Amino acid sequence: KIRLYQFLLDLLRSGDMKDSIWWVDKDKGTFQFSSKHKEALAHRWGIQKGNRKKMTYQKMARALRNYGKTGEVKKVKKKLTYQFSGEVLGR
DNA sequence: AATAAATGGAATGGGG
DNA sequence: TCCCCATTCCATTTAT
Repeated sequence: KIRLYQFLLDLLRSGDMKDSIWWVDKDKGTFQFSSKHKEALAHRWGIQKGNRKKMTYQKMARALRNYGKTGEVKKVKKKLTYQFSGEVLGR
């Protein structure tokens, strides 16, 4: 099964949900979600995973928070903005 | 207040 | 057994 950070990186690479997520500074790996259109992206994550309940942005962001310590994704001090690690970006 | 976002502990569920 | 990689639930705090 695909990991959440890889799902998000793949979306950014494909441009399939450009109104829900975008690079802010792609060289640094910073990206941001749409305030108004993030829920459609969260729904897609839950469906891809086959989860029991409907996925929400809040639950997706709760999973993103768990990457902070291991480092794959960190929260940036702007709203709805995160940053991939260099290791994630290279792979 | 209404609306949104953030913080994050804890219980529960996946697939080895 | 017990870690992986989340998902789900819930209470609380901050937004300037």
